[PDB]
Amino acid sequence: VITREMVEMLFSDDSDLQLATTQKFRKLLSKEPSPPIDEVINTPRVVDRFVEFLKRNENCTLQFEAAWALTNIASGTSQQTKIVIEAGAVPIFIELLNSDFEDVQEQAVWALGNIAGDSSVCRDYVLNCSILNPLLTLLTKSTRLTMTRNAVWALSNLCRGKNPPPEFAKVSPCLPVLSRLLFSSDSDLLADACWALSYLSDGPNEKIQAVIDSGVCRRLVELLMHNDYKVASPALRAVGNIVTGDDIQTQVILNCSALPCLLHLLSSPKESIRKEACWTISNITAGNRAQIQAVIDANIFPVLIEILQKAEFRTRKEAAWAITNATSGGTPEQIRYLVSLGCIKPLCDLLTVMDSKIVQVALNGLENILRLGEQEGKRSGSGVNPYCGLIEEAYGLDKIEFLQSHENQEIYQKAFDLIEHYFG
Repeated sequence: VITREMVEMLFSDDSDLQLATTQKFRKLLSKEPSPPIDEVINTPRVVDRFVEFLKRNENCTLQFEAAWALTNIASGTSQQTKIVIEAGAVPIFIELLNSDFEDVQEQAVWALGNIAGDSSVCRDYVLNCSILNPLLTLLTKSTRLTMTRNAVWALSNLCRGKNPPPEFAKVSPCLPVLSRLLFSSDSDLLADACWALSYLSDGPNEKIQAVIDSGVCRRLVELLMHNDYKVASPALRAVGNIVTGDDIQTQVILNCSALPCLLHLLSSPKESIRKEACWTISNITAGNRAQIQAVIDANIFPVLIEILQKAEFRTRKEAAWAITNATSGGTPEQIRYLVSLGCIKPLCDLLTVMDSKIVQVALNGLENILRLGEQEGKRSGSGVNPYCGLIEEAYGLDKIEFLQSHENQEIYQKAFDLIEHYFG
């Protein structure tokens, strides 16, 4: 507990007792798992007193201890970080980034990171205090690995968030620094940078173009094969987000030789990586016919069909999305190739699952295949849809019929349309 002597000494006038009491507060606040944050911040003027000590540029130890206590306070709930923010500490921490004491600089970086990572509200508060430029200047002139780690972590926190997202113009001046950071060897640095890039690349294609222009694609594709999962996972997220852009932006990643790496990742021992790789490939196959041809020539679709009929439902949903996108924008010959691999049966087997989204994707895929079957039957003049009999051999016709009683309107309206147009 905080003693009445502690409070009296914190507000004393002798720097010695001030430092001793601030150190006592910091040590109590650094206690886990239940720090006494509420008791401290509920003591009136104590947080204000720490923020006042932050301005004691003559005492390096008092500055450092007060900054550390405020960091511990900011490591709690949002309402406990609000007290640090409302005391006016963010502008002081951003000016302490240029302190002559390296300890104070690192502690201020850690505090601003904690504050920025509490919520999107605190993130935008810190950004609107003009932190990016001082932070980027400190990150380029750092002589401590731990300080660079903390600074990159705080930068990532400044870039994270989608509800709401940060104003891109306030976080995009950092994309040059992250591109250079991707060339380091520290796994923590690479991981935080990849997370920042994954969030900066999640959005409209203009943000993706900004990320591409920084020249990060080759390095991210290389990091896809990183041994440390904490680095490969965010890198795969970033690549998958990038391949959601137009066909040129996706072609950049494809030219970074990403399809072979994605193929290897499809055989990962972790279902999360397999799901994310399937999702990336589905974004790719949603592109033009050249990128679908690239996925074909990469020998990826056989593995996707295996996944479609053996993996977990979360991964099979993405594999089905990949196959269906391929059938949607592919040529008759490419879809003939997909059918020759035996995709109709694993797609029909998914019409009986509880996830209505998987059912809808499978239905759309079968619909595309049947549409091209009808077109080819027209060209032949025989009226023979060659792929109708294949859906019959899969015992999928009665599955489509059963889907007319589904609760989802999209599914049961799509099930009636198929039976009416193709199965007459």
